[PDB]
Amino acid sequence: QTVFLPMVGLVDPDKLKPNDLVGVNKDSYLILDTLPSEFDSRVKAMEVDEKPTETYSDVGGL
Amino acid sequence: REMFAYAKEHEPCIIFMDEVDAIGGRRFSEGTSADREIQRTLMELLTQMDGFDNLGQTKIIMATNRPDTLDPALLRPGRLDRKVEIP
Amino acid sequence: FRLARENAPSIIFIDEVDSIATKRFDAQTGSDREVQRILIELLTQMDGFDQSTNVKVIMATNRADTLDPALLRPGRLDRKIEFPSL
Amino acid sequence: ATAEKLPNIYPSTRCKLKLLKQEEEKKQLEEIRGNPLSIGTLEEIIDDDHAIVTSPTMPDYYVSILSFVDKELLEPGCSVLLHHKTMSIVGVLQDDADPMVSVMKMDKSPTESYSDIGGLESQIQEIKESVELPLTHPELYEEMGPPKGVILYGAPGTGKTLLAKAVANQTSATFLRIVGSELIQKYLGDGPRLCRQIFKVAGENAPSIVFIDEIDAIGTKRYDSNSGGEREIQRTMLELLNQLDGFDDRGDVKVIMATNKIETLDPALIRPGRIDRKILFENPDLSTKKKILGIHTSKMNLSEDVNLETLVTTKDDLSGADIQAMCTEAGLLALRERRMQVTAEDFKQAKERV
Amino acid sequence: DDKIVPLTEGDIQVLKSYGAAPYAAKLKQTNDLKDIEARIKEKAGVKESDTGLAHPLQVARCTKIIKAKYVINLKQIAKFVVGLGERVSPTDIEEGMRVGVDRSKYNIELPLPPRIDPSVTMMTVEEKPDVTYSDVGGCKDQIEKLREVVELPLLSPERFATLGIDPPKGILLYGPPGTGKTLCARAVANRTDATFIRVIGSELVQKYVGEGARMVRELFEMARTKKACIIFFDEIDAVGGARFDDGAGGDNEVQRTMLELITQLDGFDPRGNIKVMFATNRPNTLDPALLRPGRIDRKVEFSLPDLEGRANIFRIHSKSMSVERGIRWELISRLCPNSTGAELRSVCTEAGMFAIRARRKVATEKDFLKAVDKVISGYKK
Amino acid sequence: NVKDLKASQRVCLRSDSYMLHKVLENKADPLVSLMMVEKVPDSTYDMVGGLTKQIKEIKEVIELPVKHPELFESLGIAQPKGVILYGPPGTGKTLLARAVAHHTDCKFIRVSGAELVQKYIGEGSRMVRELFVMAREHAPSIIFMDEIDSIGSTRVEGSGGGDSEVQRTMLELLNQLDGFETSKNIKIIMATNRLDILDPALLRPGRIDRKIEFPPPSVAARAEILRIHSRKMNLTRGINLRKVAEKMNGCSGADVKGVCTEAGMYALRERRIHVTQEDFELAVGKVMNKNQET
Amino acid sequence: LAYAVLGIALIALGEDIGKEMSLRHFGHLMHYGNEHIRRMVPLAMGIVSVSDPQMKVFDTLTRFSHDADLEVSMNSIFAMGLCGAGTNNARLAQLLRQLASYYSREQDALFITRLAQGLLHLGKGTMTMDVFNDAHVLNKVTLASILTTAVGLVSPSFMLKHHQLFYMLNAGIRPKFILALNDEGEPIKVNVRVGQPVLLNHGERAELETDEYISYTSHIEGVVILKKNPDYREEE
Amino acid sequence: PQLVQMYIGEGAKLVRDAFALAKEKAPTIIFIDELDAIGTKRFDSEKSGDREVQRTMLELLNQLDGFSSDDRVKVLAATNRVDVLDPALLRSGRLDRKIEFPLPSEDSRAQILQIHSRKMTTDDDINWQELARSTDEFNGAQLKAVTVEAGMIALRNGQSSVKHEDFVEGISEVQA
Repeated sequence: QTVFLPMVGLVDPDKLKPNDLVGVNKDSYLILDTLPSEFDSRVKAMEVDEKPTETYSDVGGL
Repeated sequence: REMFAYAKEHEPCIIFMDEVDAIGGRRFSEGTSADREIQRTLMELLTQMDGFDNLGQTKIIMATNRPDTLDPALLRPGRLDRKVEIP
Repeated sequence: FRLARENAPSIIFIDEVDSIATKRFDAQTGSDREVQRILIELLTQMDGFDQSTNVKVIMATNRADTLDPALLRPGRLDRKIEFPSL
Repeated sequence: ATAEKLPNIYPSTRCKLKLLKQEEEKKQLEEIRGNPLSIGTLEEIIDDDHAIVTSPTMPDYYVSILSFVDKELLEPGCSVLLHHKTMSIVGVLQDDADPMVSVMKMDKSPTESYSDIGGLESQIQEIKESVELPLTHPELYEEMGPPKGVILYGAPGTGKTLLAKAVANQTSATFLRIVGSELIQKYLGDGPRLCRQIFKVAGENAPSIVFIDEIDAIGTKRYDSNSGGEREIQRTMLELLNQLDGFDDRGDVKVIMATNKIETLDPALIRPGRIDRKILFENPDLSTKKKILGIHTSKMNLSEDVNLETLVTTKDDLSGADIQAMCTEAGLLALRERRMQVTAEDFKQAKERV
Repeated sequence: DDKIVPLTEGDIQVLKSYGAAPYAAKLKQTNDLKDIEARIKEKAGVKESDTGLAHPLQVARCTKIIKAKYVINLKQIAKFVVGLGERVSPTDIEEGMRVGVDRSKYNIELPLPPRIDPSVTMMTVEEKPDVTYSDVGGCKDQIEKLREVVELPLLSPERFATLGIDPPKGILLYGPPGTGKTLCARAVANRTDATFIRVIGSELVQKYVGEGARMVRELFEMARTKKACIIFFDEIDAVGGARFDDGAGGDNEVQRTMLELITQLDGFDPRGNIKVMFATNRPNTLDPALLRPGRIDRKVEFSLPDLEGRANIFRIHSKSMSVERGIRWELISRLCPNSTGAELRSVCTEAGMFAIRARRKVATEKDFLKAVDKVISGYKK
Repeated sequence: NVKDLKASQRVCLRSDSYMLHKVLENKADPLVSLMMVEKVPDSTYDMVGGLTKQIKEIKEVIELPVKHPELFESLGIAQPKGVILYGPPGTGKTLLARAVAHHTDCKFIRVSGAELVQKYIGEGSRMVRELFVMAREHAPSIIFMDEIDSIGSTRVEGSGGGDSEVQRTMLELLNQLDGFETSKNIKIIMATNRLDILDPALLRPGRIDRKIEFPPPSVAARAEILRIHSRKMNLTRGINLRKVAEKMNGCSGADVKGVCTEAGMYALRERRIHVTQEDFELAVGKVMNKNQET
Repeated sequence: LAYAVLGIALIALGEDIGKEMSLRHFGHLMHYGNEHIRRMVPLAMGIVSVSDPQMKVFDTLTRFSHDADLEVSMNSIFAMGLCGAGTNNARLAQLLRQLASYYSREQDALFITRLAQGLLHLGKGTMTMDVFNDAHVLNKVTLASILTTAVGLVSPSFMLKHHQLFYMLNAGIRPKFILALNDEGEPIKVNVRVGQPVLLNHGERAELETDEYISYTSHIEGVVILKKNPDYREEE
Repeated sequence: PQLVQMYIGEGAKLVRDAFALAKEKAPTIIFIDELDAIGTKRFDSEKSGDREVQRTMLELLNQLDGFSSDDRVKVLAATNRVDVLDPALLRSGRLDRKIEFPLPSEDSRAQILQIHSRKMTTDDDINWQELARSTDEFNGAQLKAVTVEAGMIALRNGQSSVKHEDFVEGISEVQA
C-alpha cells in the first residue's frame, strides 16, 4: 500500500531510499522507524555455523 | 516497462539484461512450470521489441554466455539486430 | 473487449497470445489459475459473443501449439494467416 | 395386516430416532456452539486442548475444541468447526468428501460372476482358492494363512476381464480396477501417489479387491536407470511394489494382475511367497469352449438350425470372447435381417468375420 | 406371515420400550457445561486470542498492536519480525493464541516453539513398529550386524564412546525389497523401541521442487526431534543412484534430492542416535556419495542362505499352519534352491490351500513338494 | 429445506448474519483441460449425404442402439457401447459423429487424447474418471475422442505410446463401461481409418462391438456435399455443381466447404451475395491449390 | 451411571450373531475409561468371544494392561485367559499369543498368567460357549451360569469376594464341538466331510461345520448326526 | 537444495539473501556442496526447465560477477566432480581456483587414520601404513569406518584398547 507522507520525524533522507526496512505506524501509515536490513530473510534454514574451530590436523594428507 | 519507461523518460539509458535464460530462451516443452510466466516475460520484451516501443535514447544490451540458449524469435531483428560474439 | 464494442467498430489485437494459451492443465497453483479464466473469458467472449463484427480478434503467433481448439473453435477464430511465403 | 403394524413400527422408530431433557441437553450442547460457525482446516495437534488451524483466507488461530467430541476423531490437515471469533474449534467436523483417487474402476461385488463369464473354472479355482477361499475366512483360519493377489493372462473381455470381477463379485469386497497406462503422467512421483491414493483407499475401505490391467509401461525395468530411461517407469512401479511388497493379506485386500507382458516385471514385483498365482486365459478347448458356447450361444435367441457343434467344430480355437463376439454380430446380422430369432448362418458368418 | 409377524410384533413393542425408556432418564438429567464452561472458559482462551483481532502453526496472526504487535506473519498479509534488538513478551510474544514465529524463525525462541511444520511430516513415522521379532526368522546374519548398527548403540551408546567410537552411521539393505527387509528394520526398530521413520524415496520426488529437500530437512529436523530414531529408506532407487541424467538436465533436482539427502546427512546428523537405513533391489545403483563412509558405513544384503536357514524359516513360518510333524522341513528345504524369507512362505503359505485341497489339517510332504514345484515352476521369471 | 439445498448453490446469504438469506440459481457446469463437454451437439447427417450406407450402419450401430436399445436386448445381445468408422478421411467427419449424436439426443463429447496421460502425474489421470463421471450423468451421452480417430476431420493419426495409453485409458473405461455400469447408449465413438496405431483389443466386443468402416467418396458425394455447402451460401443460377465437383478431385466434404467459402470470398471480393458457378470453379483450384499445397 | 457403566456388559452375553456390535462395540465399550467397564467388558467379552468377541482390542488389552491400572493387567492377563479359554486364536488371534507371551513379571501376574495360560489351554485350548444351539432353541441353563459369574468371578476384581467363583460358567461350557453321530446312536464309528480334524467320528472336534452328510432334522452347523445314502449308505 | 525452490527465482532471491547478509558477516566463506545441483544450465533455450538451478547459478555468477576485490566474500563450492564449466567457474573475483580433492595416498591415509585412530583406545598392535596400504583411496571416514568397526570389533574382542588386527578386521568388514 502506497501512501504519501511528508517525510516523517524519525527518519533521515539518507536513511531514506527505495527498497528499505522502515518502522511505520501501520494505521497512520506514518513511518516511525527506519529499519536496518537484518531479518531480510536469511532463509533461516541457511545454516551459518560461525567460523567453527577445526584444524588442519582434522583430516591429514590434503 | 518501469525498466522501459523510467529509462524511456530517463533516456539516454543503457538496458543490460544479465544472461537472460531464465527470463529468456525458448523454454522447454514450452509447457507450464510457471513457464507461462516466462513466456510472458520472454514476450514482454518481444512486445516492447517487435512492438512499436523503440529505444528512444535508451538502449538494450542483451547478455548470454551461450547464444543458442535463446528464443529464436528473440534473436530476430526487430528484437535483436546484433548477436555479439566474444571469442 | 467490450470497450471495442463500446467503440464499435474497433479492433482487438493480441501480441503473441500464447503467453495465456495453455491454462492450468493440472493443479498449477498461482498465476496459472487466471490464465484459465482470462482464456476462458476470451473463450467465453470469443465463444460467447455475437456475429455482428465491428471488432475483430487478432492474435500473433510464432508457436500455436500452446493454444487449444477452444480458440480454434469455428465462429471465433475462423481465419488463420501465416506470416511466411518462400 | 401386520404390514400396518410393521409400518407404524418403522414409524415409531423414526419418532424415537428424532426424539434425540436430553434434546434440550443436546440443544444445550448445541446452544453451547452458537452459530453460524466457520469452516477451517486442521494443521497439527497437541494435547493443549488448543490447536491452530488452516484457512483458505489463511487465518490460523490456536484454538480449543469445544469438548464433548474429540481431537483424536480427526487428523491434522482436516477441516474443523471453528467459530468466527478465534476460529475456535467447535468440535469434530468433516471434511467428509475426498471422493477422488487417480484412475480406477470403483466398484464392489461387481456384476461379473463366474457363472456369467462362461465356464473358465479350471483357473477359477486359482482365483477362488487364492482369494475367494480366504474370503470365506473360515477355513483360511486353520489354513494358518493366503497369497497376495493373482496374475491374469489371456485375453481381456473373456479370460482376463470376465474372471476379474467373478471372484470380485463372489467375495464382495471393494473391487478396484486400474491400468498402469491409466497411470502416468510421464512426470515423477505421484505415480506412487496415484498408487498411494489408491492404496489410501485400499488401506481405508478394506476389504477390497485391487485390480491391475496391462502393465506395459509403468512396469518395465528395462536394463537401465539412465540414458533416456524414464525413471517414472520404475519410480512408479517400485512404490506400487512397496505397497505391494509391503502388504499381503489373510483374505482382506486382494490384488489382481492382468497383462500379457510378463517378464517386463521384477521377480519381487511378483515376490513369490506373496504372489503365487498366474491365471492365463487360453483358447477354450472345444468342450470348454462349448461350455462357454452353450452359455452365450443359448442366451442368444436363435433358430434350431443352430447347433453348438455346428459352431464348435468349425472353429479355429477362438477366444471365449469370440464366442460372445460371433454370438454378438450374429444377432446383429439377424437385426440386419430384422428378425428376433437368429438362424445358424449368421453365426458362421459372424464368426468367420469375428 | 402370521407367526413370523409375531416375531415382527415382538420387534415393534421391544423397540417402543427403549423409546419409552429413553424418555425416562431424559427427564432426570435435565448439556451446556461440558463446553459452555470450557466454552466460556476457553472463550477467555478464545478472547485470549481475540484481543488485537487475533506443531506447525504455519502463520501466527497475532494482530495489530501498535505502541507491540509481537508476531510473525509469514504470509502475503503484513510479514513480520519482532526482533532488531531485544524483543520478546514475557510468556508469549503476542496473541492469536498463536503466539510465535509462525514456522519461519525470527530471533529465538521466542514464545517457546509455536512451531513447527506444515504438511505435518508428509512423510509418516511409525514408532515401535509392529515388527520386533516378526520376519526376524532366518534373518540373523543381517540383524547380527544390524543389532550392532542399531540395537546395541541404541541399547548401550556408552560402549562405542567407551571405545571412542559410534555405531556404523549408515547401513545398506538389498535383495527383495522390504520383503522382511523393511520389517526387519522395523524389527530392531521395535526391538529397541527407537523411532522408526519409514520414508520411501517415492515420497521424495513429487510435483515440485526442493520437494524431498523440504522433506529431507523436516526429516532431518524431526530426526533430531525424534532422536534415537531410525531414518529408513526403502527405494533408494526411487530417487535413483549415481547418474549423469543431469546431462539430460531435467533430473537435476531429483539428483539434487539425493544430493540434498547426501549433503545434509553428512555433516551434523548424529547417526549413533538418529539411525539411517537404506533398502534397495540394486546396491549397484548407489551414488557412491551414498556409499561414502560416515554416510553409509555398514553394507548388507537382505539375503537367501542355504537349505538350513530355510528349514527354520519354513519351520518358523509353518507354525502358523497346521502341519504334519512327521514330514521334515529339512526334507522340503533340501529340494528348493535358495530363495526369499518371503518366498519361503510360498512353501508354507501355499500349502494351506494344498492342505485345504488335500483337506488336511496338516499339509503332507508332497503338499509342500508340489508347492515347491508349483510355486517355483509357477515363477518362470 | 436442508434437502432442497445443493452444493455450490448460489444463494443470498444474510450478510452479517452469515446465514442463508435465500437461494439463487446455482450456476453449473462443464469443465476444460481438453476433456470438456459440448452437450448434445447439432448437425444433420444429410449434409455429408451420400455416405448414408455408413450412416445407416451408423444408425444401426448407434442410433437404433440409442433410439431403441431394447430391440437388441429383445434380441438379447450387448449392443455396441463404442463404434468405429474406417475409410476416406475428412468430410467434416465430425458431422458424421455429431449429426448422429445430435440425432441420437446424446451428449457428444470431444477430448484431446494425450491430455489423459501427460508428464504431470495424475491430472491427465484424474480427468479419466471425471470424463467417465459426467459421461454417465448426462447419459445417454456419446463420447468422441479428439486427436485419435483417423476418419480424417478430427485426425491427428493417434499415437504409439501416447494415445495407445489414452485409448487403453479409454479401454478400461470402455471396460468400465462394460463394468457394473453396463450403462449403454453411452457410446464412445472411435471412428478411425487406421487401427494398427491402436491396441486391437479396442476391436474386442464390449468396446467396439459392431465394427463398421467408412469409405471414400467422389464427384457425386462431393457434388452432393457441394450442393450441400453451395446450398448454404448465397448463390445465383446457371450453376452446375457436378461440373465443379467434377473439377473437384482428391477433395473431401470439409474441403468442399472451403471451395464454397472461396466462391463467396470471390463473390464477396466481387461484392456479391450472388455467387456464380464460375467462382466455385475457381475455388476448386484455389482449394485444390491448398489440397496440392503442403 | 455407575453400573449403567455395566449397561452393555450384560448385553455381551445375549447375544446372537450380533454379537455384531459387541465385537465392534466391545472395543469401544472396554476403552471407556471407567474401570467398571474396563473390569467388566473383558469379562463380558467371553461369551461374545465364543460367540462374537473383539478382534482388535485383544492386543489393546495388552496396551491398557498397565495403562491406568495393574488390575486391568491382572484382568488383561486373566481376561485373555477368559476369552482365550478353549477358544483359541482365529477370531481371538490377537489375544492369546500375548498370553503365550504372557509369563511372569509378578507372582500374581504369574498367578494370573498360570490362571490365564491354564485358561488359555483350558479344555486343551479347545472350547466354545453358545447357550443357544443349532437346535433352533436357546439354553437358559447356562444363561443362569453367567450373570452369576458377573457379580462373581470377582476374586481379583470389583464386587470382590473370593477365588472359588471361577467355574460357575461350566454349567454350559462346551468344547469346540462337532458331535457327529451314527444311524444307531450310542458312540460308534461314523464320519463327516473333512474338518481342519479328519472325517469326524462320534463326537469329534470342530466348530460350525456345514458338511456333505445330512443331519436328521434341519442340517446345520455344529452337532450333526449321520445317515447315509442307501446306495452309498454307511454309519457315516 | 534450499536454493532449489518452487518460487520463481526464489533461489536467486535466496542467493541474493545468501549473498547480502553474508556480506555483512563478511569476511565470509560461503560453502556450497555439489554445485552441479545448481551447476547445470543445460545447453539450450529449454533452460527454464530448471531456471532456478540455472539462474541461481547465473544470479550467483552475477554475484560472483558483482565484485572482485572482496575477500570478505569467499565462495567455496564442492562437487564430486563438476559438470559444466565456466570462466565464471574459473575467474578472479568469481570462482578462481579449481581445487582437486584426490582420494588420499596411504601414508596420507595412515596420516588420516591416525586422526581417526587418534581418539581411540589402542594397544598399538597398530601399524598404520599396513592398514594404509591394505586400504585404498579411502576418503577419511572409511579409515574412520575401519576405526569405527575396529572398535565395535575390539569390544566384541573385549578389548578396551583397539589393536591392528581390530583395524584389519574393520578392513575385514567388507570394504569391497
